[PDB]
Amino acid sequence: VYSYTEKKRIRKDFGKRPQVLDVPYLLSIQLDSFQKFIEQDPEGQYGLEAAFRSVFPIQSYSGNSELQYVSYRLGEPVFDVQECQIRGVTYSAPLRVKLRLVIYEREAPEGTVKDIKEQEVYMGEIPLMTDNGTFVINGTERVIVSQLHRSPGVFFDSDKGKTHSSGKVLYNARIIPYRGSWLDFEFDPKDNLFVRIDRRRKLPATIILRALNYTTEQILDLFFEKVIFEIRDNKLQMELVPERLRGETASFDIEANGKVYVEKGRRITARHIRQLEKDDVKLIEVPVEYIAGKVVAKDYIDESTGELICAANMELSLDLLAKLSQSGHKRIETLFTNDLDHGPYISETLRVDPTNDRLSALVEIYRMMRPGEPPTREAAESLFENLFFSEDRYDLSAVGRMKFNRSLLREEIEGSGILSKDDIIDVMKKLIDIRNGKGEVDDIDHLGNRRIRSVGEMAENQFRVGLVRVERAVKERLSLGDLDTLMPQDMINAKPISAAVKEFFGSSQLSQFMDQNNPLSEITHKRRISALGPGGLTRERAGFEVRDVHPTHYGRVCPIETPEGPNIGLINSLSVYAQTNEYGFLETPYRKVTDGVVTDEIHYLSAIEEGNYVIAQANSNLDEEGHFVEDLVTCRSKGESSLFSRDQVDYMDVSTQQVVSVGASLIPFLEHDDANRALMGANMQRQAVPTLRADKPLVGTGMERAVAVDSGVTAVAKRGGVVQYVDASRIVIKVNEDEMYPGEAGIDIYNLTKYTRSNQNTCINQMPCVSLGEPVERGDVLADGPSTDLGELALGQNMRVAFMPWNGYNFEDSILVSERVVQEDRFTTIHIQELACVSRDTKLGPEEITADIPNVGEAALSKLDESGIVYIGAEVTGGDILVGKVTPKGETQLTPEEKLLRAIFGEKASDVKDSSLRVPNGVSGTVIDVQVFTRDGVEKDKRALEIEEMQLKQAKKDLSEELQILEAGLFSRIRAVLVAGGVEAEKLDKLPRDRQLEQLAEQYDELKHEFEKKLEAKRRKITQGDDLAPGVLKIVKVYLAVKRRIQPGDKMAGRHGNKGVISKINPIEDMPYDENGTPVDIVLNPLGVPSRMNIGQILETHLGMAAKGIGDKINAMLKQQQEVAKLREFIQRAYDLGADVRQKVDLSTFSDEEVMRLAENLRKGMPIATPVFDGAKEAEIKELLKLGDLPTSGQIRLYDGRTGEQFERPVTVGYMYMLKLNHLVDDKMHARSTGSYSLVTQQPLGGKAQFGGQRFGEMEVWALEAYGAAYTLQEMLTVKSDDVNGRTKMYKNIVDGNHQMEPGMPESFNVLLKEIRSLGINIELED
Amino acid sequence: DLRPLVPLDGGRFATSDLNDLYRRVINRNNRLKRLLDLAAPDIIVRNEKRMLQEAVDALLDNGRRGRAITGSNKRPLKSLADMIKGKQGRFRQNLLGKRVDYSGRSVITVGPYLRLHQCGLPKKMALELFKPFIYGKLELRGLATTIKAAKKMVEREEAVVWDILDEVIREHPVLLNRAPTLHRLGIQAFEPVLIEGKAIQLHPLVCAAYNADFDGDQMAVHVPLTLEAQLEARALMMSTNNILSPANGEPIIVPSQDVVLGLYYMTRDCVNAKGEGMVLTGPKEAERLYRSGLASLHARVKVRITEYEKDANGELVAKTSLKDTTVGRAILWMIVPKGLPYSIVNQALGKKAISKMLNTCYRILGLKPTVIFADQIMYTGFAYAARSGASVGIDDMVIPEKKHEIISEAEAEVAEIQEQFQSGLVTAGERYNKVIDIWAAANDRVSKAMMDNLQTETVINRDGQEEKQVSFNSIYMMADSGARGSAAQIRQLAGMRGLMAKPDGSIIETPITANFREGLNVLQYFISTHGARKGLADTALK
Amino acid sequence: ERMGHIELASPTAHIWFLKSLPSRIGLLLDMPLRDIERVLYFESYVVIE
Amino acid sequence: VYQGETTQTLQDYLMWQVELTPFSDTDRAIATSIVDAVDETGYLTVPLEDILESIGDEEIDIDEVEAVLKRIQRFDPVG
DNA sequence: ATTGGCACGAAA
DNA sequence: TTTCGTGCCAATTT
Ligand SMILES: [Mg+2]
Repeated sequence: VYSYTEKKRIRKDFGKRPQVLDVPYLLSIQLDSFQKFIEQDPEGQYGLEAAFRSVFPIQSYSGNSELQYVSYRLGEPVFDVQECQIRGVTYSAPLRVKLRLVIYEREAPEGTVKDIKEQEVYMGEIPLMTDNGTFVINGTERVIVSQLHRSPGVFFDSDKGKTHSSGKVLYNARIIPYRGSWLDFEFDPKDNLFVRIDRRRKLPATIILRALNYTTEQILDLFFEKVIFEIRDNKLQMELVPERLRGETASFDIEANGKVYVEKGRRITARHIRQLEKDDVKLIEVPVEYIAGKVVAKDYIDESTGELICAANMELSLDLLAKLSQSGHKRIETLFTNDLDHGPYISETLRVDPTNDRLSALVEIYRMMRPGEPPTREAAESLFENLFFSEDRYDLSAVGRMKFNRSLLREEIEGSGILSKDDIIDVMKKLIDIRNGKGEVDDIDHLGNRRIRSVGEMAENQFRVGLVRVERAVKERLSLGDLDTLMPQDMINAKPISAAVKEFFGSSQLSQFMDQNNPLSEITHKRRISALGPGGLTRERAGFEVRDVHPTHYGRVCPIETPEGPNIGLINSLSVYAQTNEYGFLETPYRKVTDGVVTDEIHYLSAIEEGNYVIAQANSNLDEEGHFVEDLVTCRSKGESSLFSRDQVDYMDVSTQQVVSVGASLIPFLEHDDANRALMGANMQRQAVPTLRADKPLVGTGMERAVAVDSGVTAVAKRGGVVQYVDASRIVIKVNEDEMYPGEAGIDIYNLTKYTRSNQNTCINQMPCVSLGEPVERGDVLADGPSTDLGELALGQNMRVAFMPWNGYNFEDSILVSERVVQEDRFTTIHIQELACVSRDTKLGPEEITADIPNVGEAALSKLDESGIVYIGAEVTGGDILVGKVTPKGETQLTPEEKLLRAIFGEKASDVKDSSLRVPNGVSGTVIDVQVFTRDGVEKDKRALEIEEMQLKQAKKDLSEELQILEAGLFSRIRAVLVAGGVEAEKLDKLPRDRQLEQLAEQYDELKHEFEKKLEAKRRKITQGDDLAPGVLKIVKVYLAVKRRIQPGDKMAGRHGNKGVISKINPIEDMPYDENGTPVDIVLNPLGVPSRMNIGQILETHLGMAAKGIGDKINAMLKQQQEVAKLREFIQRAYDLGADVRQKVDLSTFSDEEVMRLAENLRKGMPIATPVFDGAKEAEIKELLKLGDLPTSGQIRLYDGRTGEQFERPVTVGYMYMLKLNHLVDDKMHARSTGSYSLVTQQPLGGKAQFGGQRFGEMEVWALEAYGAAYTLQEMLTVKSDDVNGRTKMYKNIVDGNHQMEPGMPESFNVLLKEIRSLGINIELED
Repeated sequence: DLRPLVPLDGGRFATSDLNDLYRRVINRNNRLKRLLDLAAPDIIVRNEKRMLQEAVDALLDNGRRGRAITGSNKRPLKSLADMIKGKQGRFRQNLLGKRVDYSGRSVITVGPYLRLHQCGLPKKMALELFKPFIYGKLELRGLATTIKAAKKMVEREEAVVWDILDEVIREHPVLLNRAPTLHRLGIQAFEPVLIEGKAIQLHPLVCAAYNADFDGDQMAVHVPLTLEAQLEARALMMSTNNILSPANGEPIIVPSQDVVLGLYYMTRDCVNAKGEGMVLTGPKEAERLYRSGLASLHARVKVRITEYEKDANGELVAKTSLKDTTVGRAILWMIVPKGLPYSIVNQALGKKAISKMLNTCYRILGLKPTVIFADQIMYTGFAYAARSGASVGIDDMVIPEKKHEIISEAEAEVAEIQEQFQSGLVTAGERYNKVIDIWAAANDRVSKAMMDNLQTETVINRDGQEEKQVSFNSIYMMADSGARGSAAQIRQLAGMRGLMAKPDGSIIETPITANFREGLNVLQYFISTHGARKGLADTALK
Repeated sequence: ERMGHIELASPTAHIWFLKSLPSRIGLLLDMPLRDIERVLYFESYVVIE
Repeated sequence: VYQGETTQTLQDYLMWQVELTPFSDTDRAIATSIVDAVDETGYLTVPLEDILESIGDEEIDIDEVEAVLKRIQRFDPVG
C-alpha cells in the first residue's frame, strides 16, 4: 500500500532488515521545548508559571501590602508569519497577566483585609515559534541552537600529578548549582583538606564546619570511630577488635589468656586475625609507650580542679597520662587513624585551623569574601546565610538535586533547592573515602554528566532575569504610602522584561540567522548542538578531551558530522532517533530481548542506564521467530565491545542508521568510505545551491522523503479531497464531506511562494506537482519547494562520469566539464539581491521621492515611472537610477548670479540636490519586485496604491470563492424548497436567481453581511500604515534577480568528500565517447580515489550506471508503443531483483493508467535506495547490470574525441550525483589599482564591498626579506599603502613612462609618534 | 584628525572612546578647579582628586588598575595603550604589515599548457591592475590627447585598449602569493598570459612549493612598479630561479601524479606484446610504428641509439650502438638532452627515477636545459597518461582467497586463550598481550597474502608457455609508480584494517577484520571515528 | 599634527611608572607598592618631613 | 575602532587632473591658485587680479593666467 | 591553561 | 638573621 505521491515514482529499496520503529519528526526538539515554555501547566514548573511563582508574591518591608499573581494569557498576533516577513516586523503575541494588590491593616492580628484590587496588565510581546521551529524577529527567520552544558550537582575529579613535581594525585570535589555559588573541596600534598568558595583564596575545611555550628568533639565523632580506653588499674588494658589491626606491624607485646598470639616485632597476619576472631580476644594489655601518639577524642576535666586538663584532638603524652590517671579517671576516648585505610586528615586540618569557635569562622569567611573593610557579626551572618541557604540567591534545581542524591547514593530523588549540613558532611565523607581508596572519580565527558538546554529553558531564564528586576522596582516604589488610590497597572513597567526578551531573541550568541541554502541546511541547523555560548566553553580553552568521541555518544551524537577547524568537537549534531529526558539528558531507543527472542517493545535508555546492560549490535542476523543464530554475539556492555553468549543479551539496536545524523544518513555506501572523507562530504552536502530544475539523486538511501516533508519547504495537504483548481501560484482543494466541519464551505487554499529571496541571496520558489481533478489525501505533497522533486530531496544533478586522466586538466582535484552541461543549464542558479532607499525629514524641508532630477538627462529617467521608481521587469546595470530622490538645500538670500540662474533655467533646478538610489558597480539583474513603506499620516504615491490594489485582489478572490460556494449551496436549498410547491419546471429556469423561505432569505442576507465584514477587515488590515523610525518618511525596496551559469573556477562536489574546481569547459566533439557515440559529461581523476579511500563513489557510479540502463530499457520500450503487459512484466522483474529484500512491489494491484504513469516517471532511470549500513551488495549490482544488458565489471571502451583512436584500457563509466557549492568565482575575483583610504592610517581599505586592496602581512615581508628584494619591499611599504605624496608622484611618473619612485615616510609612523607623545613620553627623530 | 567622530545616518555623531575619556578628564578637572576656587571642605576635594586620578588612569591605560570603565553595551573603552600595543595595535597591524594598491586575488585553476615561467591572468583583472600604464600608453601614441580621454576610453573598453594591454604586459613580471606564506617560496614571479574567464591558471610543477591544490584555493597577485622591482622579480623571485630548496638543497620541481603515472606506463615492458622482436633504426621509427598501430608501447625490441658523453676538455663525443629496449623508452629518449646516457631511461621510471634524471640533468648540463627538460617531461607525462586510459574499478581491489582461513585460525587461537583464562592459568595482562600479538600476526599474514596476490600476473609466452610478470593492475600501478597511495592504504582497501586505539591510547583487542571493498558494520565504523577525529583535532589545533 | 594640553588642577601619577611590575616609583622611593597606592588614592597619610 | 574613508571632492578631481597635465612649475602654481578659488558649483569666486597677486611673482602677466585658466576650463566637467 | 617574576611566610 | 618555598599577578596563545 503506497500513497498517491509515492505511487507515482516508487524507489527500489535494497534494504533487507525489517523496520520496527519509524523515523520520528525531525523538529521535535524545538517544538516540544517551546511548548513547555508557552503552554499552561497546572503544576508550578515548566514555563512562565515557574518564573511567576519564583518571584511572586512581592511584599514590601512594612508588610502592609503585597502583589499576588493569578494567571497569564497570550493574545492573538496582529500579523501572520507571511505578513510579518513582508512588512519586516516581529511575529509575537502580547502577554496579559492578572495581578492583584491587597491592603493589610494595623494594630490587628495578622493582616486584616482592608481592600483587594485585581487588574490585568500588559507585560510586553513574546516572540512565537512557527510551525517549522523558527522565529521571525525582523522580517527574517532565526534559529536558537540548543546548548550542551555541564549538569548541576556534585562531581569528584583530580589532577593527574601535573600540579606537583612528585606526581601525587590531589583529589577534589565541586558542587555546582543551577543558580548560585559553587563550593569546592580539595586536598594538598601534605594531605590536609581545604575548602574554597566561589573560586577564591583557599581556606581550611574546618572553617565551614565550625560555621555550621559544630564543636570539635562533634566533628571528631562524625569523622572518626571512637576507641575506648579502660583503665583496669594496670597499664591501660585495651578492648581489642581484630579487624583494626589488618595490615599493621605490632610495636609492642600482644598477649591474651596466657597465649602470645603476636610477639614484639612481628606483624599481624590474616591468620592471626582469624584466630583472634575465633577466640573473641577482647582484653589486651598495652605499655605506656603505645600511647605516645594516640589522640584523645573528647575533653576530660579533673573533678578536683575543675579546669581543662587537655583540649580535644591532641595527642596524649606520658605526663598527661599520669595526670589523668592520678585524677581518678577510668574511661578515655581516642580516634582510630591507621595510615593505610583510615587516613588522619580531619585531625591535621583541625590542627592547621586557627579558629576554635563559631563566630571567628564567620568573621574569617566575611573577610575572605570582602577584603578591605572592618568585619561585622550581623553582616557576616547575613553573608553566610545568603551564600548557600537562601532560596532567593541559591537554587539546586530538580535535575541538580537528582544528580546530587544519585552521586551520594541516596534513595529520595526530590528535595529542597538549597544546601544543608548533611549534604556537606556527606560530600566531605565521600571525598575522604575516595582519598582512602574506596571510590572512583567522575568523567566530565560522559553524556550522563552533560545536559541539553533548549530555547524554552533559556527564554524562561531570561524572563526570570527581567522579572527579578521588575520585582526590585516594585519593592523600591512600594515604600511610599498611597495604597488608597494606586492600581497595579501603574505599579509596574513592562520595559525591562520586553527589553530582556528582545535582547535574548535578537542578539544572543545562540540565536542565529537560519542557514537557508537548502532544506538539509535548515534541518541540520535546527538539530544543532553547541558547547559554546553563555555558560559553556570557549574554543581557545577547550582542550583535546572535550573534543573527542565518547562511547556514550553512541546513538545520541553523530560521530562523523562536525566542522573541521577551531570548532571541531564543539559543534555536534543530533542522531536520528535521539531524544531528551524530562531532565534534559539524551536517550536512545532499544528493543528488549526477553527469553532469548527480540520483542517489539521499545525502551528509551539514557547514558547512565545504558552501561548496566548488554546490548546487541544492529547488524546481527535473526530468524523468522526472532532468535540469534551466532552463539558469540558482538555487544557493548560497559563502554567496551566484546563477544557474549545468546542468553546474556538484554537489548538490541532498533535500526542500522541510529548511530548517524540526518546529513550522514543521506550518503549512499557510507560504510565503504573513510571517516574523514565522510565528514567532509557531510559538511559539503548542506552548502549546495538549488538549480533551475530539480533532479532526484537516482541513487539514494531512503531518507530523502523524510527530509523533504519534515522541512517546511513543500506544500502538504492538510485534509484530503480533490484538486478543484490548480495554478502556478495557487492550489484550491475541495475537501471531502467526511472531513468537513459543520456549517462550513470545505475548501483549502494554498498560496505558493514565488521567487523570493532567502538569507543567502538565493531563490525560493514553489512548483505545483498535482493535476486538475486528481484525488489527494492528508499528508500528500501538493507543491515542491527548492531542491525538491516529487516530494524527495534533490540537491544536485545526475552526471555521466568517466574516471581517467585527460591531458592534465583534472590534475589535483581539477574537473573537466563538457559544453553540453553548460548548454542544458543543468547548474544554472538564480540569485536575488535587495536594495533600499530611505527618504527622511531634514531641517530644510523633507526629502522627496520624485521624477524631477534637474541635472540628469532625459534618457537616464526613461526606466522610472511617474512616481520616480523603476518599472517592474526593467533590465538594469551599474550606475542606473532605481529610485529618484532629491535633498533640499536652503538659503533665503538670492545673489544676482543666483537670480540670473533661476531666471534662465527655472527655480526648480536651484535649492535642490540629488540623492537618488543607484545600482552599485558590477551589479546587474532584472527588477522583479518593488515594495513601498510609508509612515502613517503621510500621503501615498501612485505606486503604493497599485500595490495595495494588487494585495486586495487576492483576498477578494479567496473570499469570493468561499462565498460563491456557500451561495451555490444556499440556492440549491432554495430550489429544493421552492420546487416542493408550485413545481415550476421552466419558470425558475427562465427567471433569474433572485426568487420558511423568508428564513432562507434572511440567512442569505446574513451571509452577505458577514462576508462584507470579512472583506472590510481585510481591507483595513491592508491599508494600515507603518511605524518606521524617528525622522524616517518613506522606504523603498527593490529586488534584482540574476542567473549565474557554470564556468571555470566554480566549486563542484559529490557526496563522498570528493570536491574540486572546474578547470575547462570542453567542446562536445573533444569528449571521450563509447561505441554508440555518446560522450561523457564530466571526467574525474582516478588518482584521487586510492589515497582518500572513499570507495563509495565507485559503487555509486556502478549502481547509477545500472539504474540508467534500466531506465534506458524502459524508455526504449516506451518509444515503440507496446502493450502494458510487457511493460509491467519488465517493471516487476526490475522490482523483484535482489537477495531477500524487505520491499514487495505488486503491480497486479496497479491499474493500466497507474502503470503507464509509473513507466513515464521511470523512463529516465529507476531510483534506488541503499541504507547507510543495510545497502546493496556487489552481487546485486552485477545482477542489476545484467538485467540492463551492461557489462558486469562496469567498464567499457572509450575513444578519443580529437583523434578517434581507442584508449588502451577499459574505463569506469557511469552516473554520479554532483552538487554545485556556494563558492562562485563571480564573488571571488577582485582587483584594484587605486581607490579610497582610511582617514587615520591613510592605508587602503579591505574587502570587496569597497574597492579594497590585499594585505601584505608579516609573513610576506619575511619572504621578501629572504629573497633580498629590498626595492620591492620598500615600494610595498611606502608608495603603495600610506605615503600620500609618494602615491601621487608614483602615479604621475607611471603615466609619464618613468618607472621611478621617491620613497618618503609612512604616515602610520607619524600616527604612532603622536600616540606615544600623547602618553607623556618624549620620542623624536634626530639628525 | 587621529580621533575622528562617527558620522552615521540621521545626523547622529555619537562619540569615540578617546573622546569620552577626554571629556571625563576635562569635567573632573573643571569641577576640581571650581571647588578649589570656592574653598570647599576637604572631605569633598579629596574625593574629587581621587576621581580625577582614576579618570586620568582610565585615559592612559584603562583596566590596568581597578575595574575598566565600560561604554553603552558594557564593553571596556579603548585607551591610548590599547591603540599602541597588541596584535590590533599600530606595530603589528599598520607598520609590520599593511594593505597595498595594485593587488588582486581570485581562485586558481590548472594550466597544463603553460611554461614554467608563465602564469595565466584574467584580462579583466589585468585591465584594472595596469590602468596607469594603459593611460600612459594611450597618451603616448596619440589615441588620447588628455588624461580624461584615456579614462573614458578605458571605461568604455574599446577594442584598441586590449592591444594596448597586450603590449604593456609583454615583459612585466607579476608576483603570485598564497597564504599562509610559510617560506619564501610562497611568493613567486611569473610572466602573465592574458586569458578569458575569472580564474588564475597555475603551472602544475610549482604547485608543490605553494602547497596548493585545485579544490577552492585562492591566490593574490601583485604588480611591481619600478625598474628595480621588476628586475628583482625577474632575477630573484622568478620561478625558473627557484629549483633548489634553501632549507636542505633538494629539488622543488619534482613531478607527481599524472606525469609520473604516464611516464611509468610508457616505460614498461610486456612479455608478449605486438611488434616484439623487431629491429628499429631509431626512436623516430619507434614513434612512427606506435602511431600507426603496428607495434605496442611495451614491446621489447632492439633500437639503434646514439648517445653523447662529455670529454675531458668538456666537449661532446657521440657513440652509436644497438640497445635492447622497448618502444616507449625509445620514444621518450627523443626528449632527453644530448648530455645524458641512455641507461637513465632504459628502465621503469617511478617518482624517484624521474627525480634522479632531473637531478642528473641539472648537475651535468645546467639550468636552462633542466627547465626545458622539466617542461617536456610534464608534457609527455600528461599526454601518455591521458592516452593510457588508466581507470579504477571495484574489481581492482582484489581480496586474497586465504583471508578467511587466516581470520578463522586467529579466532580459534583467541578462543583457546580465552578458555584458558577462564580456567585461570594466566592473568589478564598476559592474555591481553597474547591476543594483541595473535591479531598482529594475523594482520601481517593477511597483508603479505594480499600483496603477493596483487603484484604478479600470468601471461602467455611466444611459444605458448606460461610466464609470471609484474601486474598491470591500475591500483598496483598507481601504488608502485609512486604517483598516489602507499602500502598501508592498499592494505586498508583490500585487506583487514587491523587494530584500533581508544582516544586515551589503549589498543582495542578485537580488530576490524573488514576492508573498504567490503562494508564495515556500525561498531567498526564507530570505533574508527576515535582515531579519525583525534587526527583531525590535532591537525586543527597545531 | 597639532596637539593640545590640559592644565590639571592637582598632580596625577602616571600609571605606567606605577603599575608595571618593576615599579619605578616604588623602587626609586624604596617603598612597597601597596603603601604607594594607598597614599595615591587618598586612603592613608605619609610624612614628608 | 572607526576611522572613516577619504572622499573625492571637486577640487580633488581638479588637482588630480592638474597633476597629470604637462604644466610648467609657474603654470602649475597658477593652476593650484585657480583650483583653490573654485566653489562647490564650479565657478571662479575671485578675479584674476587676486590670483596674480597670490602668485607673488612680478614676472607673470595676466595673459599667462588667462591661458592657464582656459586650459583648466576644458577639464572634466567641461565649463 | 601555562609560564615566569615578585612578595610573603616558614625554616636553618 | 639569611634562605628556600608558596601564593599572587601579568604576560602569552595563526
Ligand atoms: Mg585546497
